[PDB]
Parts: sequence; C-alpha cells; structure tokens
Amino acid sequence: ELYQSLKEEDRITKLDANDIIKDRFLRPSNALPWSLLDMVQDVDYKELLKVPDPIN
Amino acid sequence: SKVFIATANAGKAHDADIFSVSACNSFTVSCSGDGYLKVWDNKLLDNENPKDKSYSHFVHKSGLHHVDVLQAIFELCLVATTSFSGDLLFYRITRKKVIFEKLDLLDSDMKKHSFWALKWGASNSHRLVATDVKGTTYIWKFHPFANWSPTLELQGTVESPMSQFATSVDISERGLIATGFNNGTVQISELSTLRPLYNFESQHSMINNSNSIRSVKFSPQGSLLAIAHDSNSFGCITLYETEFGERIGSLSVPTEFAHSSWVMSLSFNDSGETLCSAGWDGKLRFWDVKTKERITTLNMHCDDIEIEEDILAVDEHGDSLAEPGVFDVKFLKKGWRLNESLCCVCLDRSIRWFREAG
Amino acid sequence: KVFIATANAGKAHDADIFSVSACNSFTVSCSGDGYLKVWDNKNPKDKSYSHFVHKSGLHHVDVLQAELCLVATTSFSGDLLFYRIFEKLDLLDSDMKKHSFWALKWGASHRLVATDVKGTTYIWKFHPSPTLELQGTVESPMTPSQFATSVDISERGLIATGFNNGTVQISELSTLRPLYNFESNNSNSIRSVKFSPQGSLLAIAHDSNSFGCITLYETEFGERIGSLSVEFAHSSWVMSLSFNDSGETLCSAGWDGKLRFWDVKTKERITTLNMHLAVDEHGDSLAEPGVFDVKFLKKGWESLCCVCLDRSIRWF
Amino acid sequence: GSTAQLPFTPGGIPSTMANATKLLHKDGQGLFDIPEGMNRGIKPMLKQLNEID
Amino acid sequence: PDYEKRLAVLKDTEFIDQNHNVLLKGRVACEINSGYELVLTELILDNFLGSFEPEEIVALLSVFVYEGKTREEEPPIVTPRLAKGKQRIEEIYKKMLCVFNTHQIPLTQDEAEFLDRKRFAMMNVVYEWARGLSFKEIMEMSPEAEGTVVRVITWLDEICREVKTASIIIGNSTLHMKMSRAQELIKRDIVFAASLYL
Amino acid sequence: ELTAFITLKEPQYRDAAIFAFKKSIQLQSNTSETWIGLGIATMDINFRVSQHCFIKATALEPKATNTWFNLAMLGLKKKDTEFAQQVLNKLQSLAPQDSSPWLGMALILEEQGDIIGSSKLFAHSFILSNGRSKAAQFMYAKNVLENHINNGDDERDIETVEKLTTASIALEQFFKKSPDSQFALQCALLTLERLHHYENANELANRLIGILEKKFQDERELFNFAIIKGQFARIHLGLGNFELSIENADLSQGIISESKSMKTKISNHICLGLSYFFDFDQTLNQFQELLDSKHLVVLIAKVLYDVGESDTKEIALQELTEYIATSGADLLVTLTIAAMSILDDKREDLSIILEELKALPLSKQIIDKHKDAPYLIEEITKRLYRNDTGKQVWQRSAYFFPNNLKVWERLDKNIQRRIASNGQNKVTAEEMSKLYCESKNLRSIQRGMFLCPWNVTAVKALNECF
Amino acid sequence: FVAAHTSAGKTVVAEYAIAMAHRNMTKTIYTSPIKALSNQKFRDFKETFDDVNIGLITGDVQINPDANCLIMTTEILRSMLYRGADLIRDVEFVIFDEVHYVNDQDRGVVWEEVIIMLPQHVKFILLSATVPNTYEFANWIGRTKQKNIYVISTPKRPVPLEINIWKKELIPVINQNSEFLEANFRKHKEISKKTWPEIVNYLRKRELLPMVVFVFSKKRCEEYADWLEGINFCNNKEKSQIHMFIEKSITRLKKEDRDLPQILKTRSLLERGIAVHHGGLLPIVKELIEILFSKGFIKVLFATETFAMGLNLPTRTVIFSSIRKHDNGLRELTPGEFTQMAGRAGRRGLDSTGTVIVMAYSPLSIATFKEVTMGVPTRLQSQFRLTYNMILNLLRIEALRVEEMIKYSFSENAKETLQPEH
RNA sequence: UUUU
Repeated sequence: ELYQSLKEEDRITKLDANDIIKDRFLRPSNALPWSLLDMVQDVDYKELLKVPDPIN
Repeated sequence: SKVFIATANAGKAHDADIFSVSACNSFTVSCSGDGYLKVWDNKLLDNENPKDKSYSHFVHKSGLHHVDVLQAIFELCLVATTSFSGDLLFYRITRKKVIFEKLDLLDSDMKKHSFWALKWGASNSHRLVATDVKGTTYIWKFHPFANWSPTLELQGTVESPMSQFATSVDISERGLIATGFNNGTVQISELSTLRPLYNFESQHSMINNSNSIRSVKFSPQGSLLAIAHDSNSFGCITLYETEFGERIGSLSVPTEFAHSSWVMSLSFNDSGETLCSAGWDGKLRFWDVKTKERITTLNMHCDDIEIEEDILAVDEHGDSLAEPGVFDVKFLKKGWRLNESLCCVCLDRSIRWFREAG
Repeated sequence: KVFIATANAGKAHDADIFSVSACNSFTVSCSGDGYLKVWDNKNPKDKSYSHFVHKSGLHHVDVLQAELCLVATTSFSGDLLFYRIFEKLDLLDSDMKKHSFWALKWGASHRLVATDVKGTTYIWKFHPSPTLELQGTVESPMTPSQFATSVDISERGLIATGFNNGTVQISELSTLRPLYNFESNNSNSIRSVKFSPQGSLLAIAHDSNSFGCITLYETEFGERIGSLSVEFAHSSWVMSLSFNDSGETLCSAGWDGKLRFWDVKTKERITTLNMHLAVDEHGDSLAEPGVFDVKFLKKGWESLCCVCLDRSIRWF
Repeated sequence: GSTAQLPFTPGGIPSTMANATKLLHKDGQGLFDIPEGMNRGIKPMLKQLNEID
Repeated sequence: PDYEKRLAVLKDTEFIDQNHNVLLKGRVACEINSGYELVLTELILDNFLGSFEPEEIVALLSVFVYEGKTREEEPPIVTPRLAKGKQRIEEIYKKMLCVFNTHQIPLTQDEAEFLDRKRFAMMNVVYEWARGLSFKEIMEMSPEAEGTVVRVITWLDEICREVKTASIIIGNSTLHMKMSRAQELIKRDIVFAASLYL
Repeated sequence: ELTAFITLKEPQYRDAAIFAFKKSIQLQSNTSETWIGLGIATMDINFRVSQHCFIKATALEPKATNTWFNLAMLGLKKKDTEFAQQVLNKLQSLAPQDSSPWLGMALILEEQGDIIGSSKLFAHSFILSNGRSKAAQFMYAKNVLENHINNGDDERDIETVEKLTTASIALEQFFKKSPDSQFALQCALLTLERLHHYENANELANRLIGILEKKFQDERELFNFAIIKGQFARIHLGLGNFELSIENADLSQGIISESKSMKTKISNHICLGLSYFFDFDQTLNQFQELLDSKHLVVLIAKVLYDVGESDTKEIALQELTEYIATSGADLLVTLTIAAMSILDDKREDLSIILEELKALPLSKQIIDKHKDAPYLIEEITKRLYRNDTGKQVWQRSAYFFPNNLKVWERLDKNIQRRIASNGQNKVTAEEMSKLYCESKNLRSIQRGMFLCPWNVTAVKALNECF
Repeated sequence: FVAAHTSAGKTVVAEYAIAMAHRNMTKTIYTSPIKALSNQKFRDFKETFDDVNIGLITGDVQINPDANCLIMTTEILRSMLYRGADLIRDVEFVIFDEVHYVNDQDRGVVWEEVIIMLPQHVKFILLSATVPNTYEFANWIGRTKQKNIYVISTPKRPVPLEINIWKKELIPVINQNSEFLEANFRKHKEISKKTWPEIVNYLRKRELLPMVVFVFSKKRCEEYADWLEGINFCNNKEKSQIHMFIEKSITRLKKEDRDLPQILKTRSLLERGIAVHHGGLLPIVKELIEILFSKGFIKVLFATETFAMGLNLPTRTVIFSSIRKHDNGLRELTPGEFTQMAGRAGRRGLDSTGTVIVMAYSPLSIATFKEVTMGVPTRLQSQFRLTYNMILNLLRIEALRVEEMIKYSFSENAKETLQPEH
C-alpha cells in the first residue's frame, strides 16, 4: 500500500500510551521463557575403538 | 590469493551512498542514491585518474540501489537497474564516448510491480531474474533479434515458500535459482522446470526476529552455495552443498561469527577456491573454501584516497568516517583490468580497485 | 578537626543540582532546570542571581578567575557554553559545535579540557578579544570505544580520563602521549578522578557493585599504593572527591548522605559528617540518598560547599 | 607439512619378531604382563602355543 | 660430550625421562623454532597468562625477539601486568641459567647476557602498535629506528603462530583465541605492506 | 566378522572372528593388525589375553597409537583408573592431534568428580574431532546441556545461546549417522525447545514417540512416556496448536495423577492454562487456581488480568501483594502492580506507587537495564499532575548510566545515534535503521530503508520526502 | 660445486638447471640464507623465463604454490624437511646460494643439516665465492650423500680492477695485474665537511659516476648525504619521471603513511640523484631505492654492508671511507670482505676497467693495507650446531639416532678409525 | 657501535 504510493538536493522529509503499557507489561505469550523452562525441564567401551582396515 | 595491492581509487564519486557495483570486460558500472548511473572504463593507462575516464547518466529522482551488466558477442552491452520507487529500467551501452539508450522491454501489466533485486544469466538464451516486495521471483528470456529488435519473454514465476520480503537472488550456470528472504529462509528451484528443490533455514535461534539473508552466491563450479545472514548485530556465513542440500559448515573468527557488525556482500574468484566478504565494520576478509579458514584481511580507511581533496573524513552530521563500512564487493576476471582483480564501494562515497600479487 | 555549619539555602533550584564550583568572589551552581546561580561569598538567598542557558538542563560547571572571571558549562544536549561574568561568548568553531561534550575542567597559558560521548578528550588553550585554539586530541584507548565520564588536569602537566568500564588512562599535556593504563549485573564506572595539589598522587573514585571505593595511585611510576576503607569507603556510590590547599586531607561525598574525611599520609579516616557502614542484607545502604558534589574553599573566601538531593546548598 | 608427518628417509645415512620381544617381561603361564616403559599391568576391581615364528 | 651434557640437562628439568622419551614439555618445545624453547615452554605451560589481554601477551613476547642493545633509559611500564610478566620471565631465566651452569654447558654470548641487556625495552611500543596507534606516534615514542621496529613486529608474527600451535598441543583454547586475535591485530599498515617486487 | 559382531552384538560372530584371526596368525605371525584384531575380539572374555595381544601388537608396530588407546580403554573397562591415566598421558605425549586421548581423560575426570576440567577436555576433544567422531559430539552436547539447565541464565547472554546452537548442530550431524537413539533425541528436544526451534522439535518428538510406543509392559516406561508427552504438549503450545497441546497435556496428566513428577505436573498445569486462555476463560481460571520463583506469580497475574473480570483482577492483585508481603520486595512485581494500577486508574494508590517507585534502591536501578521505572514514573506524574516534571528522572538516569540507549532515547536523539554506532553498543538492523531515519535527511532515510526495506516508517519517510 | 667471483656468470648454471628440470617435468628449489634476496630473485627469474612458472614461499605469503621453480630461504626448507612436506616428492635439483656467507649472530644459516636430511633422489648445485677450502667440503658431501660432486673453481674476472688512494690527488697503487706498487705508495707517504663535495666534483669531471660509498655507520651515512647540499644530477624530465615513479609506488599506503619523515626526506634526496641505503630504513624505502638505482637514476649512494650482498649493483666506482669495522670492538676488514665489496666495481660491456678508491684523511700503514687488500681468502667454516629443538625433534622421530647424525657432520681432522661392528 |  505504501510501495504503490512510491510508484507514483538532500531534501527534508515532512513526517512528524495505554497500548504500550499493555503490550510491554501485561501481554502473556505462548513461548515459555528460560525461567519457566528451568522450573519445569528435567535432564559401550567397544564402540570407542577403531577396527583395522582391510589389506590388499 | 594472499596478497592484494591497491591499484586505482576515486573519492566523492557520487552525491549519496553507493549501494551496488557491477563489472564486465569493458567497464565498471555503479549506482547511487542521487539517481545517477556511472561508467568507469576498465582499460586504463598508467597514472591516469579514473574520474577522467568516466561517463554519467541520470536515471531516476528517487535513487538506485541495484545494477547488473550483460556483455556477449554484433556486440551487445546491457545494463539493468532498480530504483527506490520500484521500477525496472534497462539501458543499452554503445561506444569514443558512451551512449545510453533507454529500452522499453516490460509491458503495461509488468510495470505495476515493485522490484528489489535482479541478476543476469548469460548463455553458456540469456535470462533475467528478479524479486518482488511480495516475495515472488520472475524468470525472463532475452531475445536480441527477431536486425536489432529486443524482446523480453516471461517464462514463469516462483511463489514464496511461506509471504515474506525477498531480498536476494542468484542463478547458476547449471540451471539453479536461489532466493533469500528476510526471516533467514533460502529456497532453491530448478530453472528448466520452475519447481522448487530444497528449502533450508539458517538461523542460530528464533528467540528474536533479527535474522535476515543479505546475500546468496553460487560457486563458479555451481556445486556450492554461500549465504550471508544476520545474527542480532553479528554477521555470519554458512556453506551448503547444492547437489543434495546439506550443511557443510560455517566461516568464523574470534572478534562463531565471520564479521563484527554485518556481512553485506559475497564473491567467489574464478576457480571458486577463495571467497571474499564485505562487512559493515569496514573490513574485507578472504576465506579458503576447502579448509574453511580465514586467509587474509583488508582494512578500509577514509585516508586511502590518492587525491587529498576528495577525502571525506566526516559526513553532513559530523559522524566520523575513519573506518567506513563496505556496501558491495566484486571479483574481476583475468585480463579485464595478468592476474585477477577486485573492486568495492564504501560509505565515504569512494570506489576502490585492487590487484592480486603473482 | 571539626566543621561547623555556617549558612544554608533550601529550595535553591527547581530541579536537581548536579555540580557546584566556587572562586575567590562567587559560588556557582548548575541544575537540570537550565539555570546557573551565582552566590555571593561575602541569608545567601538575598545575594543570589539567576540566568537561563538551555532548556535541556546543565550537568557540569567550572569557574576560572585570574580582573577575569569566566564560566563554562555543559548541557544535556551536548552543548558547551561560556559566559563572562552575564555576557555569552562564541569561542567554538562551527564544525566543533557539532560534537557532543560531557565533562570539562578549567586548567588554570590557561587550559581547557573536555570529553565527548565517544570517548575522545579535547585540549584547548585560552587566549584573552578572546579566542580558543585546539592544542590536540586524545582518542579512546580501547576498541570499541566507551563513554568518557571524568577528566582532570594537574598543575605539573598530566591529564587523567576515566571511562564507564572502569579504565583510567593517564596522558601527558606536553606531547599528548599516553603514560599509564589502569583497569580496576555489575557496575565499575569511574565517577571521579583527582590530582593532589602538591606532590605526586592520584585519587580515583572507583565503583563496585552498588558500593563506593577509593583507590590511590602514585605518578612517575604508576604503582598502586592502597585504598581507603571504613574495602569500601562508602555504603553507596562515591560521587566526588576534593583535596584541600595543603593536600593532606581528602574529602569524599557519597550517595549515602555522608562526608568522610581521610588522611593522605596514614591512609586513615578522620571524621564523618552526616547531611541528614550499615548494610541491611543485600548491599543497600541504611541511609538516604545524599550528596551530588563537594568542593573545598581555601582560606579567605578553610571552608567547603555541598549540594544535596534535598535541593539545598550548604556551607560549612 | 605438519609435525604429525614423518620425514622421508635421508640418503646415504645408515627373527625380527623374536628380536622385538626379547626384553618384554613374560609372566607365569607364558604371557606378557607389563607394557614397555611402564611398571604395572591391569588389576581388576592355546594362546601360549602361538609362538609360531 | 656436549650431547651427553644436554641429555642430562633435558632430563633434569623434566623435558625427557630416564629412558630418553619425549614428555609433554618436550613435545611442546618441539614446535618453538626460535632460540629460547625452554623458557617459552615454562612460561606458557601453566595458567599464568590466563588474565592477560592479547595486546599484553604480544607485547610481553617481544623480549624473545629483541636483542636488547640500546642506550636510552627505559621508561616506566605502561601496564602492571607487563611488570608482573617481566618479573616472572626473569625468575624463570635465573632458574634455568642455574640449572645450565650446574652441568657446565658452554653458553653463547646471547644466552649468558640475557638479563644484562635491556631486553624489555620494546613492550610499550608493541603495546601501542597493537592498540591501534599509527606509525607516527610509535616512532615518536620508540627507542630504536624504523627498521628495528618493523623487524621485531615481523618476527612477533611467527612467534604468535608457534604459540598458537603449542596451545593447540597443550589444550588451552583461550590462549589459542588470544593469539589468533593478536595476530590479526598487529598485521596491518606499512609494517606489513606488500613488496615492490610483487 | 569383527565389524558385524560390534554392530549387531551377537556371540556367533565373535567366534568366527577368533577362528579367522587364529588361522591368519598361524599362516603369518609377523603382522600387527592381526594381533590388534585378536585383542579386540577377546576383550570381553579374558582381559589377560587381550592385554598380551595388545602388547605384542605394540612390539611389532610401535608407531601405531591405536594399540595404546585400546589398552587404556581395556584398563577402564575393568575399573583401573590410574593405569588408564598413565597410558593416556603417554598417548597424549605421542599423538596430541588425535581426539581420543582427550575424550578418555574427560571421561576419567567426569567419573572422579571434577566439572570444569571435564568440560574443558570435552570441548577440546570435540573441536579436535572435526566431525569425525559420534562419541565426541554426543558427549559435548550432553555436557553443554548438563551445565545450562538450572544455572540461572537469561536469553540476553550471547555465549550460552551460541553454546546451545553448537550443541544442536552437533546433534544433527550425530543423527545423520546414528538415528533412533533415545538419549540423543531427548537431549535434542531439550535444546530445541530452549532455542525456540519448534518444527525440528516436532519432527524429532514424533520420531521419539514412535520409538517409545513400539518399545512398549513395565512402570518406568509409562513414566518416561508421560514426561515425553508433557514436553510434546509444550512443543504444541509453543507452536500454536492449542487443541493438540491440551490433548497431550491431559493424556500425560492422566498417567501421573497419583505420584520429577512435580515438574511434569507444573508443566501440564501451565500448558493447559495457556492453551485454554488463547478462548475459554473458565477452564483457564480453574487451572490457574489449581497452581514462589517470582515468575509463575507474574504470569498468572498477567493472564488473570487479561481475562477481564473484576474477581480475576482482584485475585491477581491479592496474589501479587501476598508475594510482596511474604518473599520481600523486587522490581518485576512492583512494575506489574504499577502498570495494573495505571491502567485501572485508581487515584488513591497511585501516589503511594509513585513514592515507592521514586524511593528505589540503587541495586534495583542497576538491575533495570531497560529503564521501565523512569517510564512508569513519568507516566504516573503526567497523569496525576498534568505538568512536565517527569523528565527529571530521565535526566538523573542519564547522569547515572550515560552509556545506556533508553535514557538518551528521550533526551537527545543525536546522542542516541552516536552511542549506538561503531560497536559502542550492540544494536540490531531494525533499531539502527530507525535511528538513521530519525535524522530527517534524504541520505539517512535512504540508508535506513536500504538496511531494512520492510520497515513501514522508513518507506513512509521516503515517500514524504518527495 | 661452483666457486667463482661475483658477476662472472654463476646464474647461467642455475638457469640451465631450471630449464633442464623443466624439460624432464620435475621441479627445482632455489634457496638463500638472506631473506632480502628472495624477492629480487623472484622478480629476476619471472622476467628471465617464459613458459616456466616461478613461485615464492615465505613465512606467511605463498605465491604460485604449484609452480616449477620455488624460491625460499634455507630455514623454510629445513622446516619442510623435518615436517615431511609432499613438495619434495617431485624436486630434482636444490640450489644452494651464498654458501660462503658466515654470520655468528644469525640463526638462519643452516645448510649442512639440510644436506644431511635430504632424500636420495635429490641432486645439488652449490654456488659460492672463491675459497681455498673447497675440496674438503665437496669431499664430505660426496662421502655422506654418496653422490658424484664435481669441483669448478675460476679466478678469472670479466672486468679487471684497479686500487687507488685519494689530498686532492689519485695515486694508483695496484694495477690490473694485481701487482702492488711501492713507488706510488711511498709518493703517497710523502704528500670533514668539504671532503665529499670535492670527491664528487673530481669524479664528475673525470666521468666515473655512478659511485657507491661504503660507510660502516648508520648515522654517518645520513650526515655525509646531508653534507652534499647544492649539488644536482638531474634535469626536468628525469625529475618528473622519478616523481611519477615514487607517487605510483606509494599508492598502496595511507595518507598518514605517505607523510612519514623518512619518505619526505628520501623523496627530497632522490629527486636530486642521491640516496642512502642501510638497515635503519623502512623496507619499502629500501626497495624503492634499489629499484631506482637499477633503473639508473641515482649517481651517489651511501651504503653499509647490507648492500654488498645485493643482486643488481652496477657501479663504475667503489669508495672505502675506512678499513676498520665494528663487529665486539673495532676490527680491520678481512681480505674476503674487501674482495666481495670491491668486486662490484665493474660493468660488462659498459666499462673498460674497475675503479676502487680508499680514502686517507695522515697516511696509512703498509702492513695493514697489504693484509686487507692482498690477503689469503677466508676459509670455509662449519656452522653446524646442536640445539634443544633438534635433539627433541630427533627423539620424537624415533627412526634416526642423534648420535649417528652427530657423527656425520663436518669436522677438520676427523678420526678415520670407525669400524661399525667390524 | 656494522649485520640479523
């Protein structure tokens, strides 16, 4: 909608509350932070060897 | 691929930021935000000022940020550029002054789209690719003759996998297209079929939305793909293998990151053995593809300009330009300008050329 | 050694009084309301005057006297203004006026030293038709750069700059070359740096995690000689330091409302003056926020001046 | 090159199995029990006939 | 006889064992191709340098590449940690010299007169070059000529490479990162300018 | 036959390997690899014969370092730590570039009880491996996960995020070779859920759930299934599929309703409440009433306030005040109370909130890196008095913490632009483009739009330029 | 093994070896103990050869790694040999240059260890100045490596030399047949700020320029150079050419680098035909001066010993301001050093004879003069030394005993009584 | 007070 407007000297541009508080302090999220994750998360010797290679 | 020597220089080349650069055998072309298109002759002499051999043309009042050049043997030389308003503009270069001929190659319904990126695909018919602000890629075939009578034929479009901003595009010599998006996703599709092949996401984490693809490049052999992307105020490079679509590794240096601020552009040399990246921190770094290890580093200063009157130490606001960020970088084939060459454009409105020792 | 309250003036400024300075004739004080007030040294509210400088407020001030009397101040807009006591001068060039300045100090040819927000220190030379001419500049020792919070200049030709990361750099004035480099959620910001009037001694008001520390270094060798403690000198941040004419006692002002006097030779405390260490359980001072700046006055004007959070200026 | 590589043999400068294990401490029942350069074996907490040279 | 005495010295300081097998210290010292393998190995073997900065490490390592023959008086050290490193290197060399003279090994002119010459007189110059100062200030503060400074920094590059390899052997990642960072920090400008023959 | 026996773990291949090795040794006893193979073959039956074979192999070919590692691992198999340590010291002196000795040393140190040295050795082994060892990748990922579960970290720490990313990459490379590994899949899910990579977590969790479903009748199987289902419900909740999250949480809760179990119960309650909130408010209210740490209380208060009922708001306020009166005073709870009071427009408590906010100790001001207290103080001052005395707290904050960005975001924009440049502060491309566009210049607006063409303000400013 | 005077044509042998190895499709390695000659040799070989690739290997830089002829120093080759580099697989010839060069305080002259550690398929081409000790070293190499070495020694000189002595007079003391003259020496025995203007004026009148003055002091070189104010040697065209060359050459530097005091002073002297060459200069300045001297724009040069070993020094005259040089104290010049420095005073095809002048500020004794000028050449010495690094590396490589390597080193009067298990 |  703005690029359509763009389709039609260092000039200077002519471009000049409760929502911010609600979004910054009282908006719950479905992505759990690391604090809740810390609150809820719970955390053969022959396979270390090398078998020798074939011989031709 | 270890020693680079400065060759020629030009300060205060444009009146605004130089956003892109491209080169061919005959000349080097650059664009800027003032709206002009400049041509720099590659075949120079000793102790000749590059501003003496330069030709400028006014294109758009809004400014330009992308450019590409096509040269093929009747000799045709085409330039395509994108403006800040969103237009796609084609010009024909003819020579010993330089003549700019505006070409009207797009129909009326194709002039309502806002384009961002573009790239030429040379014959090995020539092809043109472009990205849209809506997340679409367009494929064209260029026919010069029917006698000179150029036409652009639309082949098809590729939609976005998810829509997001399409920021970068590339085309390989084996017939592949890579598109980068602003969330860190890269899509690879087939040229002859217009069907997507691979779709891999390169994000370190999704906690914050500061991931974005800035550049995608294909290896000269076409079997490798390099990706430059953001990581919340850092710059990262990841290498992928295009035949089967698997992650190879990453390029990093102590400063898990390739650059300190942001990686703007990438470039391969002729053999595809060395990769160069340009950073917002004001550095050029060169990497070995096989060993994934850094080779060399170049530093950019405002005092590199040969003529002392063209040195721009500060901008219009007083901020220092002692170590300016690099916008774009390009490798030049042997014989264009003995050995390979390199060009880059910076924040101090300068364009610089380098030579490889050997 | 004891001190007796002499004069007081409450509600001096409308906003926080951030800095104080004095000379043989006047005492000046800046605030965030954009006023600077000149207080006669000979109630003091009836001997006071006010002038308007900038609407963004002021946070630094200094006085130079030599019949010359000059005042320099810095605003929250990054400006740097001069006044001939009130007659505004124009000494800064057009391109130099584009910079952002934080702190200053009159080095009594006369010298002026100022710091920037990018970590750069500027040194000038005042020539009374008054003009300034830039002697040189000193860049940030570290990369990436940091905020240059404090600066001082000594009579023997030394310059000390403190940064917000805890680094103090000593540089010469003759050649502008570096000499020393000390590197002493946590905070370590360098709040104040001072040179002893006589001898070779540098006092640095260091910062701990919500604690105030003072550390003493000696010049010509760059060796740490110890720290003052009562190793924390105050239960809150230490805001400013001050020496006397002799240089034997050092006064420190803290954010706990106390003025502690120390002995340079013995590195021991002398007396404490409360404007109105105990730590409750975390590091919180039991006392209330106190003093912004302190300044010794030599004999004939010994006395001292104090500016507090209560918007009052006190003389002792 | 690297220190992980061995040099090629210089020019001009100058019963193998039986001579190799001549100084190995053979314990009871005829079996090696101490590696070379060490002084102890593992302490938990037909093969002898194979002397075919 | 010289070979036997050097074997005795190498066994005494626990570089090789009684069977003439190379130990960890000898394995690390195999990488250092400069003139002082033993002292450098003893310096970088423990966690002494764990609180240093890359600039401080590259400044301290200049004692091993600077001949120390100068007439101008040494200025005060620019950093306390540089003084601490100076003291540590001096005590290591004193101990090693006593061990050497126990076995009556003949010493070269440089090895015997190490602590007599002012070999710590380029730490400030290398420090300020690594911080980011230009060559003009460096020359205005240096006690030598341009060629000597260029040579010292050029050799310090290879010293950094060797210390990187030794740190990979030892198992110290932080030292490896610091040495790579210092190598990138000091390699710039006219000191490492490309040759006019290339 | 030895390779087949190692992969499949069946006795009949070990005997065939022993037969072949004995016949080859009879035909020619001069070769070392035959003795190596014979030592590996009998490594579980008789350790004395294996040690003899390894020693003979060393004697025949002394420039081979795999015999020493085999002997050290055999010593570790029979629990002889000092013998293995001595052999590994020799091996490190012999082949430093190899990664096996570092892995063995790290295993010994981890068994002994050391934590820092074990982590350092695991990291060195992983870096030296260069993607050639599965064991190195698995051990490194497990160590990184074990060090960063209950360590009290924040998302703003770059090093922890980079460690988690490296562990995730290592686990992907590991899965390319050995999929269907239960422990590696669990570790991968734990890392991915913490990096917010939910699609990969969905795929891996589907694979793991299939594996556990095929593998099952016991008791511990049911408990592990319940824990996996709880994590899988968390993944759906984070992915936007609320119905599936509710179903999985209910299924997991059913099997562990009469019992490590407390963590699963808390997770199920949180997931059910948040799934129901996004819109049956009654079920969400009941589940949140079913439920310290200062974070559960804040989340519950936020949800109950956003419900929109008077009883819910009163309950949230009462719970926050109860926490304040019980566990002391903190910054987040006071900020939440202040925001709720400001939104509800209660005049009586506003003055007390303003006084408490202005009487903050210096420690809380050091902790507050976003400068929320000055913001709330100015908002309350402006609402109560309709004056302009609220910028004084901003001036004091800029005095105390002059390198912050949020303090200069209000006073002087040039200061904020200069402070954020050249790496003095860490800033993203969106914020930098906004700073550039706030210069009102055409060049700056073009640069800011180049840095972020999907920014509405940059496009609007460029359009307004003309 | 070739031992001949410098500029007698020893580079023809090296070029023929390179071409012969190229014909067989094998490789050649050229090594020297001076790190400042690698770049000069690289440029010279790249100019000389066509269809043959030339590469350069140093501590950091690598240029054309997969070339036919690689140029390095002996320390690089020794490191490669100890680390088992795969480059040596295809190498057929290894060229050792400046074998006679001896310097105690230089840890880079290690060519006997290189010879000991080379494989069986590699042949050698050793080049040196004329020495009386050739057969012992050739015999040791032949015995140790079991290769057939041939000894070529030549005293013939393409251009003869004369030795003269300078009060406002030039008295020839040694003619072109190396016959000391005593009548002229006695006649000399009978008979500052103005010395060098007078010397330069006399030489310019006699047309014996360009000249090189050998000064064994870094500060005295510059003092004498500054004592030449008022004299000029160039016209407008040559000055413009020199200015353009310097401007193009210093393009690679920053603006603050181009403004350094040495660069300004060097340009000021260079635009008049004067220059100074010593070890206290920046490397780029030394390269600029050497290239401009090679091109032929410089008539007067003051140089220390660092210029004697240089590659291209075509000079008509050589002047010795003294005979004593500090090394541990002031010491008279050895006959070998004097011969090496004075052998550069001739040009093939452009000169008929070589002029060498010794400066007498009171006369000079005859004993020391004859010892310095006509003396027995210095013998070839062994620089092999035992180091802890070599011992540790050989103990790490458990295949070669250190005692055996020690016993196969060169030693004058070695015991020929070794029966190994005989 | 040459040379590295």
